[PDB]
Amino acid sequence: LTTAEYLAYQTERHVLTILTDMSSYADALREVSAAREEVPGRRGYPGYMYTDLSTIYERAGRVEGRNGSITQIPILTMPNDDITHPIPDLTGYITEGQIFVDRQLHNKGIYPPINVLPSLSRLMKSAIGEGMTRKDHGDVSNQLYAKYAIGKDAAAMKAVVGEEALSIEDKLSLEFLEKFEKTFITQGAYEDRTVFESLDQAWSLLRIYPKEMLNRISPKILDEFYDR
Amino acid sequence: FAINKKAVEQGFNVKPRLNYNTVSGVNGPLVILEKVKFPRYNEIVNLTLPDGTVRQGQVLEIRGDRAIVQVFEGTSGIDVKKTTVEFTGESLRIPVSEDMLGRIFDGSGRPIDNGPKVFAEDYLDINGSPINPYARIYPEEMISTGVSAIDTMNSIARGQKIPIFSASGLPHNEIAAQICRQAGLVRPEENFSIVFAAMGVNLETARFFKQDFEENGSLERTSLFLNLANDPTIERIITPRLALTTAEYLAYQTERHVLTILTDMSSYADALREVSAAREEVPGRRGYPGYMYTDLSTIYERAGRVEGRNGSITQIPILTMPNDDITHPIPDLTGYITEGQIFVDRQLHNKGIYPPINVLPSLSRLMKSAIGEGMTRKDHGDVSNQLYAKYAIGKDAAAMKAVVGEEALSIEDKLSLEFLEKFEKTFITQGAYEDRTVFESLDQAWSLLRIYPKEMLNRISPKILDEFYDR
Amino acid sequence: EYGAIYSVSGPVVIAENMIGCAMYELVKVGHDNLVGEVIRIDGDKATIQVYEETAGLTVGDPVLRTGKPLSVELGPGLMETIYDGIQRPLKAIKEESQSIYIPRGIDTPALDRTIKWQFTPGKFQVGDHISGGDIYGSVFENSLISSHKILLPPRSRGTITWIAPAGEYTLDEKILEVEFDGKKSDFTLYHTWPVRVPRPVTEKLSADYPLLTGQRVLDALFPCVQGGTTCIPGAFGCGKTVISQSLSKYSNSDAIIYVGCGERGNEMAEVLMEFPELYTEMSGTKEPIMKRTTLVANTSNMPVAAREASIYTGITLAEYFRDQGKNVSMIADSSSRWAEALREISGRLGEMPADQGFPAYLGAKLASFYERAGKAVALGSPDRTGSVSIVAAVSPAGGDFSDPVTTATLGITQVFWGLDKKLAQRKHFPSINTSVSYSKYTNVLNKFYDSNYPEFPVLRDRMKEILSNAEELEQVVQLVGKSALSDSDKITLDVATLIKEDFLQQNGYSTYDAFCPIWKTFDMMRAFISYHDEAQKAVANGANWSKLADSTGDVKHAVSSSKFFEPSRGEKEVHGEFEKLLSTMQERFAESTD
Amino acid sequence: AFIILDEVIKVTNRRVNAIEHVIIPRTENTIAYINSELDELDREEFYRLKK
Repeated sequence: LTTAEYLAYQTERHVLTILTDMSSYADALREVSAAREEVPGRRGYPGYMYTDLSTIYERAGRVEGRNGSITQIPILTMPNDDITHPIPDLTGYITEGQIFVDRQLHNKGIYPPINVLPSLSRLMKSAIGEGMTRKDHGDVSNQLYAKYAIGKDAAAMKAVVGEEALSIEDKLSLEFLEKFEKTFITQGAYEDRTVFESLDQAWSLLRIYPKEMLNRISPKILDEFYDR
Repeated sequence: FAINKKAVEQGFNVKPRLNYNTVSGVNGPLVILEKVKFPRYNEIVNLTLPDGTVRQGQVLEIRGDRAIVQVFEGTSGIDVKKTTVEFTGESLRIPVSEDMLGRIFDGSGRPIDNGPKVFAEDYLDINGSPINPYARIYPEEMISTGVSAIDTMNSIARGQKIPIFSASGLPHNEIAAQICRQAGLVRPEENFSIVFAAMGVNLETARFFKQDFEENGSLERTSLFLNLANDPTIERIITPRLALTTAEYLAYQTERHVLTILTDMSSYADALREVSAAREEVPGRRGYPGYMYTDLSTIYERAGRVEGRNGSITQIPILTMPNDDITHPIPDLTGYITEGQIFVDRQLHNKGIYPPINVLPSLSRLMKSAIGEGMTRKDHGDVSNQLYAKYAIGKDAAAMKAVVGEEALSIEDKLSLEFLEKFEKTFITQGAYEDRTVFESLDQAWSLLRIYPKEMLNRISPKILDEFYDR
Repeated sequence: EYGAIYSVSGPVVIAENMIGCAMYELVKVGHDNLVGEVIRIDGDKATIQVYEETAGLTVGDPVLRTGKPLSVELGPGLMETIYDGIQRPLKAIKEESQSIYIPRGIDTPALDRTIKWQFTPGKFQVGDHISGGDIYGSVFENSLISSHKILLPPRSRGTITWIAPAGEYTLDEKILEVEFDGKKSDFTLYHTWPVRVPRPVTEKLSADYPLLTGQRVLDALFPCVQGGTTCIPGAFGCGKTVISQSLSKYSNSDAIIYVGCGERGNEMAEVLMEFPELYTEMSGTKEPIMKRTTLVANTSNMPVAAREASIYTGITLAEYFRDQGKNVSMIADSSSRWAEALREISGRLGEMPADQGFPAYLGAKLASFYERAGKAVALGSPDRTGSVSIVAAVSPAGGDFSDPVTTATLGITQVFWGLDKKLAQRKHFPSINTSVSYSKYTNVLNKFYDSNYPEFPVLRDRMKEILSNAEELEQVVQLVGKSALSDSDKITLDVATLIKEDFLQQNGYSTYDAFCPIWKTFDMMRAFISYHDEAQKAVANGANWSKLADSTGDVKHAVSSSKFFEPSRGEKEVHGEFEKLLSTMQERFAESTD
Repeated sequence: AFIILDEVIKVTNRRVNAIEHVIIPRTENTIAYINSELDELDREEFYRLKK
């Protein structure tokens, strides 16, 4: 991070930083803190691990005078695939959103096995928008998220109550989910997509529903684009 | 008499107090003295800050010539070369008298009604002396709360311990005020008094209590012990002691039937947990100290009904289950000590029912001792069963009606569906200032049981059914 | 006198040869004069807590003690400023050092000593007796706050001897001499006050006036009062950062502060750069909104000892403003981020945790902070009245009911707006759970309601019971399927959905619905209740609702579009529309039964 | 009506049997396991504080 700071703020160039195993960093912290006896924190991690990590994650962003920036993408490995573990839990309160990688999608041969439901990007709503992307970028994502959740709930319901108990919304949502996970997320390891191509490919799916069932989407947007 | 002899040998002699200036450490809420002459465990001291202000304290431990004091109002500002500590001489005592009814005291017994000092009749230790379990006698007769849901489906025999379980947002602090304002003896005032203790309450709630009791006449009997949230968190374990000492003075030395209400025992438990960690004790289950059962018992079991006296003491704590967890340590430990409980339901609260009592899980373990001929009407013990059965039948019918429709319901379920909502909207629903006697609530209960034909009510005795049914 | 350093471990320093130090008292550590506060005393040692970062402290470095606890400076110039945790000006530091970093051990007066202020003496003349809290002057600061009223600091009194005339002044020119036992007192345009001792007040009162947040659901079901507490579990779906602009730009607050205690760092940069461009139009045109604001920023990497000392600074400033008969409203950012730092300090000192590691006095520490709120009648010769209405915010660390912070807060707060994951997952904004939430102020508000809108309470009760019945039937209708439901029940289902979709749903990123007034909400609420009652009546008189819905038709759409009558149209030009809508609905239901 | 009623009763009884036999016990076992794990963690925290 010191090298990145020097390059970005005293040489005026755009840097991108990657940190592989913050878990293997917290582990060393725990070991050294256990060497010298101390009042342990949760699961034996030191109490000040939050303020230790904050000093790492909090070097980023632009500054008024310079024309450089630093972007951080620290990889991280949850021990038992739970966000409740102290490391990911604390890192959730310092960074701005996550990019979850899920085991179940991976088992089904889906790449990248990203799970969008628990992911987040707290700066999306300012980086997207009219004059900087397509005007509909702020509603397609919301609609897709809502329908993904509804279809997931329907699929959960099918187990103990049977398909016949499903309703028209649930009849459509399973199809939407099964085509979504297999078409929109699935992507080669070298395939490159621009934002516009992805937006069109997403509009393709939403045509499955009739206009009246899309309610998280603006009336004006639904008219200029749904007809194509 | 003998009073003239004991008073003189107690008073009319003065004892000077040592004044130390040898503070040798401050570690959080504790102040450590160094060279004390014959310290005494559980004493009261008076720190004098270098600014001339005064505080209180209590010795927690003693070593060879060393005392560990804990300050009530906080430890900020005390240095090590100018503060001075003075030892009063003995433990905390409450000046008690028979004419303090109608007064309002704060956590540590200091009146806050802009009146004078209590002008004691005696000083009493604020704890100890368990009741000999050979002078105890079993409860009898009724204490009329004045609430239909509590004086018909359940009951409070004078000499009982009935906790009221509530939740975070429920209006238990209004039901408590209503009970205090309306409670009394079943008639067919005049040796009846109330003692009220509020622990860890909002200031607005303190104002509400004060004004409500002032303006409704309940203060001619009661005696309040307030303890706000900013008050020292150690006074919160003194308040119930003071309240119960006052109660068992009045009841067992002036022959009064007393009613005691304690609010937010959960706040008391929190205070206990905080105080325990000050002495570096390893916490027990869920963080609460392992010996909390002993304290809860020593507080609850100061009530009863004894042989050689006409007085009595009835208890009514009020809990607050943290997350509606009946398995939480506080209610679980309360279960093994007290008999019965009154449950307050959230679901009824959203529907607008007041008081939002639910009767399916509620229970009074001594009801049969406070009903029947002599202390109430002779139909009490069977209406309170018929109503309980038909309420459950109505809940079952309402829950199943939406599955098989309503045409697939027998006649009994059809009738019960219309009995249930009337029961929940005319019987349980009671206004804040609407007072009902135990009789005009039994009559209302009859007005609901006449919906069914005389044949269906198969739990009421035929003798009872013959007389009361037709009116 | 000077001590010396004897040990160093992280942010905890153990000086020695220190006798006479108070239990809390600012000191100066090292050659950089780092600021610290004594925490523990034993003999002559004195465990110090350093608010800077300790690196390079050599044993033997001198330690100096000042002789008074952490104090904040109060007076003119508090508005439009940005402060760190312990009230050091930020932009002044930046344009003084010319850098972008914070030079360690830097002292700058919290209030500019170089700006001239206009003074106007009050109504006191020599020979009078003056007590702590009296007003004896008035300074003109902005156009939005035309009279900053000077106060004699509490704990000070006497008979005055010389009062300066009107003119121009700065913050270092004495303008009052008070004699009590000798003229040993001169008073400038400011003073100081310890941050842990609540400011004295003549007498507390009861809050009987609502806070108009603008969200229909809050203003309707769970109202808040001017001078009360609150707790707002939020995740940016609940709208923590959308309500923040409303509470200032629309609510009637004479002032407002803001305490970011543990902010991300980029969102703080957003706040700092987007408040200065917000504009209001109350009282004609007073365009800028920073003339009425003060902000206490604190990034997540600042010294942990300085995160605890933030909310005390904020609440002290709010109380000072209340002492002039204003209506402040704190907005705390994160209570959880504060308790975490508090636990870290406790563990560092060496303590025995209770519960999930917390120091076991968290409840008694939170209560003291919360119960500084509330209306009050100020202290001083001219009668006044002000209020401070804190609005906290907790972050649900997984279980939104099991974390000790929420448990502690739920015992002392008067309002609660719980967060539900489902309404967020469906992207239903604002996402607040009506099944688990409450507002104890719903009783004391009827005195205002009846004099203003005497029908509002019963309508609220009816709406709540309809909603509750909806979820009550939800389990059975999902486990079996809607095939045996009666005709009066499907009405409840399709009215509960209508309400959940067109009343409790709101988006502040528009113009028609960004701040719904109270009359508009009352009208919408009455219309919905009337529609439900009419449908129930239609089925009662006998008609299959499956076809009655088709027959009625557009009257179902009109209410769903009722949320588009822009308040800009006025107040009567919406009332007329609602009247005609209700009349048309009644006529349509009357004529459709044949 | 006979045929339709036979079908409906068959399906409902089958579903009830399935729920009774291979749903409730699974969830009960899961609850017991989680309950044991919580105490397992509590013991370790207690031991650390004791040390």
